[PDB]
Amino acid sequence: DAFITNQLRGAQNQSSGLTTRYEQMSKIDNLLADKSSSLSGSLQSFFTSLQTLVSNAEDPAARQALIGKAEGLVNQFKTTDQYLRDQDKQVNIAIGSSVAQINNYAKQIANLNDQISRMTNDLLDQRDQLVSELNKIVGVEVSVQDGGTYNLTMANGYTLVQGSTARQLAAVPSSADPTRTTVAYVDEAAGNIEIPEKLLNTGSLGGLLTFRSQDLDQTRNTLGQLALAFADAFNAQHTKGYDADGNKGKDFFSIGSPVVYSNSNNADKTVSLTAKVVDSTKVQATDYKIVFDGTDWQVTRTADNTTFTATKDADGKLEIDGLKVTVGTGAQKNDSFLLKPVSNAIVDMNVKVTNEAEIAMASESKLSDNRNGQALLDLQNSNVVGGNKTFNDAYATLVSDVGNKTSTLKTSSTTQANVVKQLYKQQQS
Repeated sequence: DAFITNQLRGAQNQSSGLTTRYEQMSKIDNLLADKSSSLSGSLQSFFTSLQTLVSNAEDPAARQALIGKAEGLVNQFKTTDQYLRDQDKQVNIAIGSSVAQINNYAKQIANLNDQISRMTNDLLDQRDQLVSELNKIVGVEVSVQDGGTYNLTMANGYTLVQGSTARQLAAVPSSADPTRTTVAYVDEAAGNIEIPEKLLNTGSLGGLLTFRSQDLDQTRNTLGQLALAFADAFNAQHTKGYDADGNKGKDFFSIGSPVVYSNSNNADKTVSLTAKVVDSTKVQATDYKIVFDGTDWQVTRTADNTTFTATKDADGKLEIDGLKVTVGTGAQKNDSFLLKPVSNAIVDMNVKVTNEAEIAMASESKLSDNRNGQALLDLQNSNVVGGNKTFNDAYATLVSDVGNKTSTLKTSSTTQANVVKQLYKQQQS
């Protein structure tokens, strides 16, 4: 029977995690499966309108339609990204709610431990039920002391319940990222001690953490990379053309720039890094943990965990996947920084060419010629996203990848939920 309860608890914990991640991932899936919004469609519409234009580069109506489609493309990028941003905010709130529930359960369990210790059937049951509900949120190991009192210990060793004593966790901004809520344990003297997420990868809390870092962040970076690569390559080409009044074409799109967060554990909080894109086709869909080891800068890509020592250019700027990172002065050993090259790409994206006449369809100044227009339409068949995918290939793959990860989690979660029901039955009888 003891073994039975344990196995059941283990399975509920696993199930809570899978189910949470499946649920959150299904939101990303549904957002992307909708063809009535697909960036593939907004992109095709943009390119179709562009092909229409390439045929009669002089037609102001066709020029104006292109602008309309450029606006819709950017608006579709922004709509999708903002939904992902709203989901991130919900994850952060859910983390806080999880911590509050955990704290609550822990105090309840400690008080029950106390009541029980004084009598020493229903209190034993009430405690067991509370323990199982807590273990659904975050994994805890039960141990019992003489007198029959329960200890509840987390994977990192934090004693959430020590007989009559309950301890608490706290939802706090992560040290690496001020916009990110994470979890800490509470030391009486030192305050909040952050727990690395890898140690909270159990239960619904672990499902939220895993979804955010492995699914949500990556979706946002892949979408961001696409918008960036598209914006920069279209702009680069547009500016080599000449508009209807014979003037040099200008940047057609605005795009958000890289952002870098200085770890709050750093020696001097005023030390910052900045990053700028210098080759959009080498920009990756990842963030970067960059650590100054006293001599060199060690970089770890969040997307694939690959690492490397950064080389510096003549100016002493770090050279990272199509970016240059300015470090300045003040860096101490073990100082850490989180570079996000594309996460704000979309929120600051906009159409700069408002005037139908300002579209640069010509290769030569009129001072008809649709050569540059054809160069822009050819971008559709070019591998400018990460150096190896076209715009269409990059979105399609994201859609596909999310869809597949979703279906798989659906299977795992249904299976695990069934395991829970089967074990519970075998327990009741």
